Amino acid sequence: MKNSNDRIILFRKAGEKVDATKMLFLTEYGLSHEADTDTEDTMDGSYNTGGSVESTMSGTAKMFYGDDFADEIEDAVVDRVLYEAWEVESRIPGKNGDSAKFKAKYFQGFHNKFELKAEANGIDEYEYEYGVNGRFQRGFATLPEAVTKKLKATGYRFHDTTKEDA
Amino acid sequence: MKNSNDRIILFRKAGEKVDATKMLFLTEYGLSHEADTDTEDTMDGSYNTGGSVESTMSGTAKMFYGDDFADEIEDAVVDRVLYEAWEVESRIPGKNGDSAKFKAKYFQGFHNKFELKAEANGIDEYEYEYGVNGRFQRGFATLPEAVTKKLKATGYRFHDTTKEDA
Amino acid sequence: QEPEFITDLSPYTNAVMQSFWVDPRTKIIYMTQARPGNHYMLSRLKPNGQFIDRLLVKNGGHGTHNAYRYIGNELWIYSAVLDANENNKFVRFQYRTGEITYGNEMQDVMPNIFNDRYTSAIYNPIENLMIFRREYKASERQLKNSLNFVEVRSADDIDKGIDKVLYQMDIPMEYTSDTQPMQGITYDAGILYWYTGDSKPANPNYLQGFDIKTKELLFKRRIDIGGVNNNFKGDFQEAEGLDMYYDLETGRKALLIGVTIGPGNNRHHSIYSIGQRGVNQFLKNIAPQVSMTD
Amino acid sequence: DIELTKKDGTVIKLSEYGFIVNDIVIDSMQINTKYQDKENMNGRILMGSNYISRDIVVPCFCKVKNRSDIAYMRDMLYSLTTDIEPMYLREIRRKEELNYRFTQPTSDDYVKLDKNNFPDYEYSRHDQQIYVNGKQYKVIFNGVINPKQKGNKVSFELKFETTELPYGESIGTSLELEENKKVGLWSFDFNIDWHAGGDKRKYTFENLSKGTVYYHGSAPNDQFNMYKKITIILGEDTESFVWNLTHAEIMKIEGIKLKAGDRIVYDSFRVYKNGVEISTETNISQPKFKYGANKFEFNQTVQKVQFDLKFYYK
Amino acid sequence: DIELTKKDGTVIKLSEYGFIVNDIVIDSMQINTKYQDKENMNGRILMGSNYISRDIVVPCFCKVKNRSDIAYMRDMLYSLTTDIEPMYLREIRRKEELNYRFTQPTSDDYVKLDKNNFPDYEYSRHDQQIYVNGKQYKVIFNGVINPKQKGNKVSFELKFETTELPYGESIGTSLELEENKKVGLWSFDFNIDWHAGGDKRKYTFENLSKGTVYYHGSAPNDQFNMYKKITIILGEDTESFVWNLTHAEIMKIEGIKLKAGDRIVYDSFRVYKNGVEISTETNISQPKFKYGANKFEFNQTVQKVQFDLKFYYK
Amino acid sequence: DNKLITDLSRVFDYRYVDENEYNFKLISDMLTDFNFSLEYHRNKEVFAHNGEQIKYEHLNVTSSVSDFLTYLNGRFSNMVLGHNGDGINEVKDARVDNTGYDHKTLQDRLYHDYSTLDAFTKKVEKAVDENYKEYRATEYRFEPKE
Amino acid sequence: NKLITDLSRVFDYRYVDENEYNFKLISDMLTDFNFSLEYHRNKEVFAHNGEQIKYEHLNVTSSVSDFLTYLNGRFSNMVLGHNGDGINEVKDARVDNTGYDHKTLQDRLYHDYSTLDAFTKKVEKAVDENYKEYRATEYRFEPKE
Amino acid sequence: NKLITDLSRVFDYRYVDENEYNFKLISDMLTDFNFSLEYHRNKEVFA
Ligand SMILES: [Fe+3]
Repeated sequence: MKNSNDRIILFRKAGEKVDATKMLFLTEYGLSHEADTDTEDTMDGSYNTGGSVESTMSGTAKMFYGDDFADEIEDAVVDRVLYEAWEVESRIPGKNGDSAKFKAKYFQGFHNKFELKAEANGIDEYEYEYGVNGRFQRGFATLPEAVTKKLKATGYRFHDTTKEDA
Repeated sequence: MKNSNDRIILFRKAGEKVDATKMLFLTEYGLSHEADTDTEDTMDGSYNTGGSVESTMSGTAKMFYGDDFADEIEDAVVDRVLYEAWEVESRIPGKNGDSAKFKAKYFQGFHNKFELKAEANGIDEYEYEYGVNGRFQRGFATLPEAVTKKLKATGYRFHDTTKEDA
Repeated sequence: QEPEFITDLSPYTNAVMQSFWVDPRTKIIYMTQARPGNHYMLSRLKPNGQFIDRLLVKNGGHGTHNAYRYIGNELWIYSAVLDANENNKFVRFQYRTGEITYGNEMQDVMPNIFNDRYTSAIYNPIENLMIFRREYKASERQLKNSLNFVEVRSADDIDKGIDKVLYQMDIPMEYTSDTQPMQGITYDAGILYWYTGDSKPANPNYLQGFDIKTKELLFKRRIDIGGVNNNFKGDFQEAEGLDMYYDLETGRKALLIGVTIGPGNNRHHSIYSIGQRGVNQFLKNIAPQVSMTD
Repeated sequence: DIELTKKDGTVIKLSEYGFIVNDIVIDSMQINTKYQDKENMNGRILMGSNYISRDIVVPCFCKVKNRSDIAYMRDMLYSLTTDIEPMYLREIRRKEELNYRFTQPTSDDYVKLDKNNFPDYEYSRHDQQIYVNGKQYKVIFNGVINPKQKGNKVSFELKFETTELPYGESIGTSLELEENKKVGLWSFDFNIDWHAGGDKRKYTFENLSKGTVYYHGSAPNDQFNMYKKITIILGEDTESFVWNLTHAEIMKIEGIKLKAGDRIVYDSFRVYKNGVEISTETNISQPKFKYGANKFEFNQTVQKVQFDLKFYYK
Repeated sequence: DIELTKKDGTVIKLSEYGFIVNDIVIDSMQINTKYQDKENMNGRILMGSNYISRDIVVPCFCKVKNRSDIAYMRDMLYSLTTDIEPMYLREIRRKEELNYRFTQPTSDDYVKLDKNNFPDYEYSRHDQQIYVNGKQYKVIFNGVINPKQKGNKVSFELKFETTELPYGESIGTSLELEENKKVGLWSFDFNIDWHAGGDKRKYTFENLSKGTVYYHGSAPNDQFNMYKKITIILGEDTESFVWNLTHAEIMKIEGIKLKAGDRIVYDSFRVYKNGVEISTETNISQPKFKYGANKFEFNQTVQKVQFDLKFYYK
Repeated sequence: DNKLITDLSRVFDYRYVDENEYNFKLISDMLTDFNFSLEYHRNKEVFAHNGEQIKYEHLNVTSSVSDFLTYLNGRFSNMVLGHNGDGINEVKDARVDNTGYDHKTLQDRLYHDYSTLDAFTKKVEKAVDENYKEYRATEYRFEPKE
Repeated sequence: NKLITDLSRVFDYRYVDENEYNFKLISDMLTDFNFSLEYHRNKEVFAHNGEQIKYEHLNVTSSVSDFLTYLNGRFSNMVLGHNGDGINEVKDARVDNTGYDHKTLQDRLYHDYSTLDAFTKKVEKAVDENYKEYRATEYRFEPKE
Repeated sequence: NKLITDLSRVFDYRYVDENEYNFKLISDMLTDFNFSLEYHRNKEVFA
């Protein structure tokens, strides 16, 4: 009962004191939390001791002229820059003394993969896989004004005919 | 919001002092920047130290009679010739004191694979995978006149009937 | 500006002039030095340098700087002293020749609120402010990347007990490090002057006068008042405490700076000044230099 | 995960010097046995068995900002660690696998970065590491190689080794236990009662023929190299002076005449009759504290006994 | 990544000779211990512990234009490196992992190629490599095999080894530190103040009973094989001459009468009374500089002391 | 242009000194070029901003200058005027004084302008006189009573 | 975030890293300033306040905000400003602001502006004289005396 | 500007002194550029 469009992605470069940057025009998306069971089994029983996680998140996108962000992602992959990213779900606001904040999943890592593709007379898309350093942290997060105004994204409001407006 | 047709590929052989050579009739295209996380995890924490990249770029093409370039690519593959190549995106020109230059991604390497295929009454296409030595460099690049005139590529302008013209 | 000589101080005790302060309404110099051990001397002298008397604070710490307040012709000295090797106490007292130590003769000021860390003070009478330097512990320093922080507060608030921590500011390490230790502070006109020095020639000692309101850096000059350029008596010059000399009349503020020169077991304490068109002149012309004869 | 080293004249810790460590692993003590096999008997006699050496291993790597600096950093490591000079190693652990905490991506509450390019998860004062235990180890270095993985990351494999005695020397004497002056140096690994001045903390008795001692150390302090040091005001004049002890041997001092107020400093295998001019001919026997109750029995009610020692562990 | 070698009579560097190298890895010094185990005591005495050897390893490969030439190149390598002749090795690093820079594919700004078929990323003067540190190593070679991977690429695995003393001998004396004449040979690994003529640079004092010295070398210059060399104009006549020193032993010269203006050259374990005819019977004791402050104390205010030495590192 | 040499040598030599030298020269050229560009944008550069980059706020009416010029041209091309007489419109136009605030009469406008200018210049002269008096006092201060 | 003009006096890795970070920061700060100026010059909305920019007519200096407000006030007055009896308005405006009826409006305006200009020039001469006297008393150098 | 492009070629404190002086000039210059820019942007008159 939840459309994906609602979920939103925010990125930021760690050692940069600026507001996050939304990721536009991502078609697919995925978030895998694997586990490796450090289990030791007696000869007369069984036990699990620990777990080494291998979390990560995958995404696609479509490379529109306006933003140069994909270039930043690429520079990261090739330069091994640490980025902090969080998906902040819209339409799930805070409960107690929190209204502008929104549910989220905050995590940082390095972009372990990036790869584009393009065909004739076709939009040029790409796919990035991003690691996750350790465990992630959840917490209600607020969005930056920029992301808020983008979220609206109204399209071609009513104009007029015979030269009043383009 | 970007048609791939816009992007353009330029090639050149390193120890050759000539202008670049466009790659015509490439259908698909791809550019993968993998990474290998040289990470060392403590027993009470975790850390990433470095990253060994395995960048590369893949492409297809269609082997038209006119150009012998594919032969050069093949000679490179089998003879291990160093080749410098850059994708120079059209319709994204320079900003400050730069108008003929165009955005780009310049990288050097050896063609680690090349493979054609052909079927009955079918055009004979091929696929090449090209390595990338280390990190690539971005920077606004100018095109050579040859590529510029090719870019136009107008088709069968208006001729006339009854023997005026072929 | 370039500093200008005023005088040399003649304390009858061989040690460094850890700080100094002259009084406007009396024309008398109280200079603090740190003796072997935690105890410390403060010598009261004439403007020319002549020795009037001295006091020895036992277990009084280094005594890097002390605040001198006038409350209706009553001279209070705010100081940093510890007793019985317990902890640092910020304490008021009155001048008295001879010896003193923390007890019945000295009364603390709001101990419960800032006797958790090393603390010292200065006084600016024009604004009636008591600037508290307050050091950090090692553990807090590990995260703060700094040794000390300065608080502004009002002397009337301190008197009637109310606490106010307006205009608090940390100091980065580079301005208080081992090669650039503190060695002196003074507030004036929303500007904190911080004068540091390495007790070493060619390690340029200087001041780093900045702003307390907006937490920035206003200016940073060089200082070579030891004498002739890169040739000072002995083998080392050391910067020492600051003073902002006001005047009850002709409110022309000048900045006095202490320097300590000479070899190992013989010291020369000099006072230079950056003046305000006549302040230094009047300061030196209060009384003449001592000569063997008339 | 810092591997503190107290050398003769200084204190060092690696992570202060840009040297992260992966872990520390401490072997047990190599038990050298001394068996003898009887010729035709299905069993071999134990002549002896004895602890020898506690080989430590510590792999530490380091990152820097540029490739050249590697060299400098490596040299620092060698100049900082590889010391035949018997050093005192202290281990450090963390209390938690710390993560980055929640923040706010509103052009504010940005993240910090260490001097090395890493994310500072240590936000508060109470984040950083701790001396996990109040003990040390007398330690010397053995050979290292330095494989350079990519970039500015290079690994090292320190192989430390015990120097004199394969034991976990407890830092601080037993009198700092008596007088609660020095703070730190007392970890819960040692099951120590809080009742300072109560039993099993006190090593300062008065006017007693016999008394009780709780040696908190699991390993036994029979070896003289340990800093077992006694001093007694004898209380009563005598010509001979015997004192017995359990988990140890009997001790006599015969053939020399003493006096009451005279004091004996009884160091390991050594006897200062009055602090100097050692009179140690009489019954060369050294006392041995094993663990827990070590009851002593004098013979003429010494007016004072007190003795500091060091706790050793296995 | 060039592995410079200064031999007795020449200077060589591999990459000049078409010999790239993959890396250089320098082991630490093999600490030979000398323990003695007491028979029934849980602990073993340290008789001694001592540095021995600093084994270097350097794998270097080479490409050529044709398969035959391999042979020549290999022989050159052997004839160039495998020298029992104690050589002085100097390590080299780069400051950056250099890439090819941006260019223009307009039949211009083409790329360069080295004498070997490789891409010259070193466009500017400030690209090529550097003597990463102002020290050397007294070094000898050990056995190599030469696996030939395909084509004209062949690898080699040099295994070098320290010759006399397992230390990082600093090139240049301490007087070149005094007189800033020779340039180079002073890297930031040595924490050296710029205040030339100031303290902790000067080893040339005048008219002093006692003075101060900062030995910048982490390793101690107690070994005589090091080039510690003192020379003193004695200043004042005497019959005996004592001078003390810290981190070392006392030194006397008794039984021979001297004069003021006469000078002593005090070499390691050796005494030229007046430059020749060594009078070294008096108190054979050699001085030892450990690190940092090495305070000396003469007894009659020598009119001159000055001493050059070499800094050694671990 | 060419970037600075971020990474220096790890040994004091002519190469290290030359590196710092070359970096400083490049910094001097960069700073000079930026200052020149700034002065050129500030004084000589024509068609720097395209109007819309400018603010215009008055009576709590914020808007861009390039939009307000269009608004004024519109209002002017829609303005209607009648031949009221032989100068009525002319005087009605003159009734303002350089800041709007239409006066009811040209005479009132002139009186207000003259009064503003008199008050301004007279306040200026008063400031001059008190400053001169202060300076003379501070210079020739001979007040032995204090 | 800012430079380190307090360099280490021992020539170690600290010093070299300080110098390297210093140059890196200089390059970063400079390219940031260049991009900031370019953004200002090209795309920054409301880069300048309207009071700033100068509109120079003949022998006349004024801003653009003031001039635009003046144009708007002109329009407003010409439109919704009551009018009439212009001849009487002019013949009454002929009088000056002290109680003297001039002969003509232009002569009145001329007299008023000349009075103001003379007063201002007298004030200016007094100011210049006072300043010159202050300079000659302060920076006095007269080796005649 | 006013920078020392002829540094001491000798391992002495004059080198670091002139380096620190150069950096002080650079810091002051960048700061006054930023201040002048801000002034021109939103404080200057007749910019
Ligand atoms: Fe502008």
